Amino acid sequence: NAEATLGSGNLRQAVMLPEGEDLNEWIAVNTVDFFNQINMLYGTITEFCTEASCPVMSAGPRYEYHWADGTNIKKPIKCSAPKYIDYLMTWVQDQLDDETLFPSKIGVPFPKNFMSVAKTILKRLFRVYAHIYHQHFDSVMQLQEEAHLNTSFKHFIFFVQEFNLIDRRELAPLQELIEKLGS
Amino acid sequence: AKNTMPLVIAYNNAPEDDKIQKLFYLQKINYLLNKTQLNDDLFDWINDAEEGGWLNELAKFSINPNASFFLKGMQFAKAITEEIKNKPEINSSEVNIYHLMQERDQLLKEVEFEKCATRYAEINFLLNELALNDKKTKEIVERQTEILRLVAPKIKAIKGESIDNLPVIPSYKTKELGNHVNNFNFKFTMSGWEAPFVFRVEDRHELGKEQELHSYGVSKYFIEDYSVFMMRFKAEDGSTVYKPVILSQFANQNNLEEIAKQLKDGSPKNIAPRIGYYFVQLTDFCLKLIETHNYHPDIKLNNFLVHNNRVLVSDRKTFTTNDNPLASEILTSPLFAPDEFLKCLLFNKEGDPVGYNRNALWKRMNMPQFMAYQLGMALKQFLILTQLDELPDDFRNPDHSAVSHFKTPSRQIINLSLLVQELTRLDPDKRMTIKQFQTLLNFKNLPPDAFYQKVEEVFPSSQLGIAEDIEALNKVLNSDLKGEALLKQANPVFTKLSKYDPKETRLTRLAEKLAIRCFN
Ligand SMILES: [Zn+2]
Repeated sequence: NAEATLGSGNLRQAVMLPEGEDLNEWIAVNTVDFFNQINMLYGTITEFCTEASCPVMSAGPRYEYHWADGTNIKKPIKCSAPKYIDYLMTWVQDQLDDETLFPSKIGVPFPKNFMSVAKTILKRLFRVYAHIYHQHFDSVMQLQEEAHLNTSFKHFIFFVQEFNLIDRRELAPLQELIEKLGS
Repeated sequence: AKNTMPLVIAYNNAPEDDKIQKLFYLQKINYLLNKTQLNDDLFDWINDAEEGGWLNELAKFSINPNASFFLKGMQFAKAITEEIKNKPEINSSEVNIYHLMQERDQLLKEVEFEKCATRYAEINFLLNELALNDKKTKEIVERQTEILRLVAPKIKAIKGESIDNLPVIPSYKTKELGNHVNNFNFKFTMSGWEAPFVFRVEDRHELGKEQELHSYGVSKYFIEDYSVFMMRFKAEDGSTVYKPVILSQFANQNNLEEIAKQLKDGSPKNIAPRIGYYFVQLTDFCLKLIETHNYHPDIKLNNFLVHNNRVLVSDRKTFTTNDNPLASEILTSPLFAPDEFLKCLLFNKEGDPVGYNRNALWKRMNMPQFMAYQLGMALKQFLILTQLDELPDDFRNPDHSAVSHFKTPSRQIINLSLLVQELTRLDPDKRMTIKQFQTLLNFKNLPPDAFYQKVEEVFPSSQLGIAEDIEALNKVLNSDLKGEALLKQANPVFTKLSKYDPKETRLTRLAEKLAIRCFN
C-alpha cells in the first residue's frame, strides 16, 4: 500500500554505465533526468508545502538542512522548506543550462571539477526526496502517487548507489526506505 | 427500465431487526439505478424526500444520495458495520480496498442475499476499518464528506432550477472552439478551499461503466469526483433528457497538449526527462485500464488533463470493454487513429470522414494494438509540439519521424523518436506493445546504438519478418572492406530495401550505418 512501485524495466540495469561510455557524460544525462523528476514531483505537493507547514527545511525532526550559498560568503542559511527548495530548483537548473558545466555539444569537454559539481547537485536532490517523504507523504497518498514517487526515488537512489555519489551519512534520513526498495 | 421493484419488495419484507439485509437491498438498488436510463417517473422516485421515498430512507442510514461512487460505498460500509454482531478477523495490512470493492460489486450485481450475507458483512466491515484506521482512506473520506457538505446548497439549487431555463448542449467532437458554456461549468471556490471546483455535464444517460471503473486501481488516474447525480435537460426535440452532473476540482494545468507547447520556451534538456515523467503516467494508466478488460479508443494529448503535474482523465464516455470491436462501435479522432480504423471510413474532398464503408461491417480493431498506435502518436505530437507552434502537414507520415523536426536532437530525443516508429507500425501485430514501451522508457538515456540494441532484446527483429535482411546488412557490416569496394557488396541489399511497400524503420536505420562505411 505504501511501498508500491510502478511497472518498469529493470532499474538496476538502467543505471549501469554503458559500454565505452564516458562516466562524466553518464552522470550528466542522468542528473538532468533526476532533477526534472524531483522537480515535477515536488510540484505535485507544492501547495501543501507552505511557510506555516515547514518553517525550516528538514527531513523529519532529526535532520535540519541549511543552504550553503555559492555566491555569498556566509554561514549556511536556516530557511523554510519552500524557500529552500524553490531556490534549489532554480540553482540546479542554472548549472544544467551552463554549457561550461554540462556541455551538450560534441567537442566541448567536461570541467575538471564536474564530479564535485554533480555530486553537490545530487546531494541536494536527495534532500528534496527526504523532505517529501518525511513531511508530505500524507499529501502524496491523497494524490495516489506513491508508486510514481517510490519508482522515481528507486531509480535515483539506484544510480547514486551504482556510482557512490552521495555519502552514506547523508543518506541516513531514508536508510530504511533505501534498504526496503533495494532488497 | 425500472427493474428495481422486486428489491423494494424484499427490502419492505425484510425484518427490521435485520438492517444488514435492509442495507444490502438499498445498495443493490443503488447499484442498479446507476445502470438504468431514467424516465420521468424514475427521476421523481429517486428524488423523493418524504417518508416512503428513496432519499428519505437513505437519510435514515446517513447515506448521501449525491455522494461519489467511492464515498457512497464507504457510507454504506459505515452503516452496515453499526449492525454487525460477529466481528471478523481484523487484518488491515492484508487488505486491498480495490479488491474489496470489486467483490462487493459482484455481489450487488447478481448474487442473492441468502448466498452472500456473511461475506457481504465482512467486506463492508473491512472497508469501514480502513476508513477508521488507515490514514490515507480516512482523509479521503473526511475531505469528500466536507466538500459534499459545503456544496449541498448548490446541489439543491441545481436540482431546483427550472427546466425551461435549463440548457441545451450542442454536440461536437473538437477542441479548437473549446468547452461550451452552460450555467453549470463555471469555476467556483468554497470558503476555506483555495482550489476551485467545477461541475461537468457528461454526454451519457447512465453511469454503468463509471461504476465498474471506480473499484479498480486504474481509477487513480481519474480526477477526484465529489458528487454525482442525474439531472433534467432539454433535448434536440425539446423533450426531457437525463444526464449525470459531476462535481470535481478544476484541473489547474489544462491538458498534455498545452503542457508540451510550454516546453518550446523552456530549457531544451528538460524536454526528454519531462516526457518520461508524463508518459510514465500515461503508460501505467493504459496498462492498468487494459488489466480491467477496458480500453481507451480516443487516446490523444488533449484528452488527458494535467492537475498539480498529474496526468488525469475525465472523459471516460469512450471507454469500452470490447477488445475487438467494429469501427462503428468506438469513438476516436481520425488524426490519431491507426490506418486499420481509417480504412473503414469514407472521405470527401480534402479528406474529412463522412461515414463508414463496407469494411466497417466486419473489420475489428485489436484495442491493445490500437492503443499502442495512439500512444505512439501521442508521443510524436508531444515531441513535435516542443519544436513547432503547430503540427506539420506530414504528421501522419511514418517516414517523417518526430526527430526530423528537431534541429539539434539529443540522444534521448533520438531514442524517443525510435519508440514512436516502433509503436506506429502499419501492421498492428508488429507494433511494439505498451508493456515493451514501458520497459524501454527507463533506458532512454542510453547512447543511440546501445538503445537500439535494447529494443532488439525487448522486441526482436525476427518477429517483424525482417530477419532475412538483417543478416544481409550485418554480413556486409561485419566485413573488413571499406569505401566503394564495400559499396558494391552493399548495392544488392540496398536495392532490396528500396522495394518495401511501407519502409521498415529498423532496416532504414541499419542501412544508413552501412551507407556511412561505404563513403570513403
Ligand atoms: Zn514541506
